[PDB]
Amino acid sequence: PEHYIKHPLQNRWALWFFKNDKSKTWQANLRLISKFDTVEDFWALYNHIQLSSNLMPGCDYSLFKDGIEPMWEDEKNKRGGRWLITLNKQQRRSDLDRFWLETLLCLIGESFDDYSDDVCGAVVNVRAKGDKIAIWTTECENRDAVTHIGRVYKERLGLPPKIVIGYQSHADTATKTKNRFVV
Repeated sequence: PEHYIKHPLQNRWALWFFKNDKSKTWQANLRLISKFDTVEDFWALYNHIQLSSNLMPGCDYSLFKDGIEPMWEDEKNKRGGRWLITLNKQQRRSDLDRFWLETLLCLIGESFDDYSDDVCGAVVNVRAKGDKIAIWTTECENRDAVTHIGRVYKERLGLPPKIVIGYQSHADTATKTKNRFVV
């Protein structure tokens, strides 16, 4: 079977695209692109789509587990939060696409050991002020899951100890205690 079978992933994933258009509400600008659940179909989709550094400002990619929409209001996002990476304009050139790819692999490869089930998905926001990459988890009060996801994520990106990243609750973000956790 190793010669002809695709390699199934532990989860089915959905990639979303956001295009800012002020003619529409925020939710109406969010659209599902396609779904995949094997290694081969992931790479066929990835090689087909623009790199994040090539999207126009105001666009997002979101990769989330099937059945979870990339918004605060989803049942699996209400009580959760995000591990947030902030990139200056220089870092769009040097780190955005490679950090985003590593994030994608952390997701579909379930790199967070027993706490991968706490992972909902990830978002990259391309903006003129500064891009952002985030991993969304399902429970902001789950201290032991969040911290472990934070340490693995940080070392998988190669961020040095001189850098610190923060975890923010969506309830805090949606009301417009900033960082609950830092690693």
